[PDB]
Amino acid sequence: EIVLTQSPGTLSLSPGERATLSCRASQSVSSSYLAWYQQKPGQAPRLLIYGASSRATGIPDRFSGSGSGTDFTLTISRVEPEDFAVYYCQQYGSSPWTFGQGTKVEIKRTVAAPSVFIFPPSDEQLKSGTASVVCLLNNFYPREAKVQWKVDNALQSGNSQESVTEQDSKDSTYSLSSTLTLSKADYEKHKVYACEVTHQGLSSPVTKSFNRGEC
Amino acid sequence: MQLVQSGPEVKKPGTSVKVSCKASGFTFTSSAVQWVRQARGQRLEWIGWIVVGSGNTNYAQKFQERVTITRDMSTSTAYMELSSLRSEDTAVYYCAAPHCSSTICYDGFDIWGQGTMVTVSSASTKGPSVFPLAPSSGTAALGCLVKDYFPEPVTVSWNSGALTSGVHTFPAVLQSSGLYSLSSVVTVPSSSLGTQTYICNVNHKPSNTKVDKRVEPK
Amino acid sequence: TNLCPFGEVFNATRFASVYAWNRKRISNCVADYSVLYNSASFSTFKCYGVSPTKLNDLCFTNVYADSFVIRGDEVRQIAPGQTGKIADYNYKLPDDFTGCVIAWNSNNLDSKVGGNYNYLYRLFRKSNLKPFERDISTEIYQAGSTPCNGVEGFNCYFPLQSYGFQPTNGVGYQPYRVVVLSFELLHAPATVCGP
Ligand SMILES: *[C@@H]1O[C@H](CO)[C@@H](O[C@@H]2O[C@H](CO)[C@@H](O)[C@H](O)[C@H]2NC(C)=O)[C@H](O)[C@H]1NC(C)=O
Repeated sequence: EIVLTQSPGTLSLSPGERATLSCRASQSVSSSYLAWYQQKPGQAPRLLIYGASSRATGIPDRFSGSGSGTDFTLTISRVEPEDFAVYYCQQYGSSPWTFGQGTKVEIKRTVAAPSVFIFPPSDEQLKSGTASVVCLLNNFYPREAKVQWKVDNALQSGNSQESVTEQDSKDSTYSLSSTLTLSKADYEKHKVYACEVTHQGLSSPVTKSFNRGEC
Repeated sequence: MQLVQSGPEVKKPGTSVKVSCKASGFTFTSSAVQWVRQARGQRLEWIGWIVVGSGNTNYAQKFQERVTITRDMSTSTAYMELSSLRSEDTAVYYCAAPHCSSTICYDGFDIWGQGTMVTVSSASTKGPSVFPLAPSSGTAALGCLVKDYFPEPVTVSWNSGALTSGVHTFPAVLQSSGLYSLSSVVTVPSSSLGTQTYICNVNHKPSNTKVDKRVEPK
Repeated sequence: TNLCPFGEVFNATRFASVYAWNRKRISNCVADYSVLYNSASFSTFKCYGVSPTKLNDLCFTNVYADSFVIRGDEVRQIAPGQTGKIADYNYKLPDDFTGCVIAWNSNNLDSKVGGNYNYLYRLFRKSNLKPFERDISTEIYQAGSTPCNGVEGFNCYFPLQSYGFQPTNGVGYQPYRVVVLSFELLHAPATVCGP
């Protein structure tokens, strides 16, 4: 099986800058069968480049591609905002026609601190029998962000789960939700519930907490 | 021109699923069709391919014994059938082909299908329960937590679509129960917290569940 | 005054694939064609230009006997003016054909449980055959701009495909054996005559 390693894992560029993504193979591959595709979240791939060099009909002059042997590159001369997406390289000369891991082309702006809020369990969820408390990191950059749960002031793992949005097209920020779900009986075993978020846009780790049953 | 695929499918483990690729606007007889799949947020994976004229197939060893690629030229469509479905097989399945004229074919896969979402889980269909998240006592935020549902597609809107600025609906996560939960939030000016009121509406098409809940600060 | 060796052609143990159809030239013998028309063993016996019983009083310099196996649904293409994968890419009779097409079911000899895959036909070719041409090439078919250099793959297809006859096939998919008799006359040495 031909392995395809893509580099870098993700590069971040201000619009109009130069983009250079690379695809490297475990052994030499025919340049006649190597392709690059641009995929945006939710959508199907668009063919960008075929035969390692030739541009797909209707794709803008922005995109170009070259390489041979084991090294291939795709170059975006001036990345218009429509070009921020995932890029996958696929060889199709030798079966199986494997793919690369893909490189993510995100848009780069100045560091922005998260706007972290904490939501205690809804009144009726306790009636239902469980208790979910959510922590919301809002409108930050970069994606890297560490959320630590402290129940009663103590580090908690095992019932946290987080999810991150796509980059907002306007202000180029991510937002993350980390939900902590326990049972009502487990929920009533502790007093103070806290969310401790670490971010590069923060001098000190910001912790937002509440005491159970008071507002 | 285009490639159109079947609907979305949800199947219990160990069964089969067969999705289709109808070609329009190019001489289908002379092209080839390749099937790939992609886990949500992961890389693309090559399943196999087929030569439209001859029906000969090639499969990755991962699926050699479980996948069957066929085509009916009469209706000019292709089919991928996956039997003995594993849980990890849940993904969006894409089908691609090179557009061809009477005389020559394209040297790359340019035509792509829209994708078919295929979910493999023992979990039976369940509607979601919606739980408010009220603002904390110069701007504030609120939302609703849509939890314990299956399968994935859920629509969420605010004030029947009137409020759209600053709304973030996170992609859902799959909890160990095998059901899904997501949360949808929005930020408003703190000044407007008392004058304006916010209700969220969720449609879960699979279970025919339309639920609205209010978010009232306290 | 020796008899024509039809048993060599009709009762041959092995028959050719259509892309490589085999033809035996038969000359300097006496042919009785009415025994064939009344053989009753043939599901197809269609003559063009000449009449089947009427020409048993005729003479020719040489008669050619071309033979091959196809599926039943394709026997109709072995006739003047027809189209399809066989007439276009494998064996084409001319518009001005003078001769006969003879066919019979061969499921009991050429089918095998699990499929007999030795019999092939040409699926890919850049141009249609001219009448009575035989293409035995196995060059990979280039369906795109990229040369194939003898390696099968994307846009690079091996040109021959197998019929895969199985005995439980429906009649249109079971194999039929075909003999085409062509009647040649030139400069009149008159070597093959009726009784
Ligand atoms: C090919 O072989 C067959 C069978 O051996 C011949 O068919 C005739 O079959 C009947 C069956 O009752 C016999 O009585 C005849 O004697 C057979 N013919 C002869 C000439 O012996 C057939 O004639 C052979 N030759 C062909 C078809 O050209």
